[PDB]
Amino acid sequence: EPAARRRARECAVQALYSWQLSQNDIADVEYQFLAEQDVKDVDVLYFRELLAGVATNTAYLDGLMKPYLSRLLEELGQVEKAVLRIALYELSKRSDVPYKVAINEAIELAKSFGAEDSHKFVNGVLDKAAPVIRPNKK
Amino acid sequence: LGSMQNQRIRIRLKAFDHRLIDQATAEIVETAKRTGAQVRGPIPLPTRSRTHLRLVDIVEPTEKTVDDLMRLDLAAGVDVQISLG
Repeated sequence: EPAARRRARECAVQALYSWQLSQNDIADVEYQFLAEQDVKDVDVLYFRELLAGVATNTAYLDGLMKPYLSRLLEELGQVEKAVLRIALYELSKRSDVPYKVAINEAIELAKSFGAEDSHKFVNGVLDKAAPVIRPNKK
Repeated sequence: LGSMQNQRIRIRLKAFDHRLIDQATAEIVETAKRTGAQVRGPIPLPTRSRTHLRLVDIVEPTEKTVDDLMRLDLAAGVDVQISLG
């Protein structure tokens, strides 16, 4: 896939984090990010689609996630929550994004912005959640 | 204070604990929004070592914003840099 798509995920992790903390209108959050962050190499369409995708679907995306969280208790990190919401969004709503790509990009996004062993927890949730969303695993 | 040409407060946070840094960030954001201000970001930076980085800017601050920020005591193990104007 294009590096611009990966960049869009990276920028969406940051912007969705903005929104999670600020609860500003996601349109404003999109605009502000496009005006203040270097975005020259970014799939700007997909960035928009990831943002609104997640921001208007938080309840649905958290619900797909919850059954695999109910026990390991440290609230859940804001970066991890954004990474997981992106991954689940792609798995539920984006057929143009392949199964292994959604999970692999999530794992790398967690490596970059996440805590110490964030990638391993993100991995744990996803390959429990992903087969339930994509029985074909494609 | 107040009369500074660019009415913008830039904040950079560092910490080893992401629970501490997300909480501190939440509190700064809340302080801005309580006091009639607006927030740009916050955004997380790529982690380097054991260190989490957060950037948050406050625009349109009131005097109450500035006073409340300066009265704000963040958790031990969270480092800050603040620039005004």
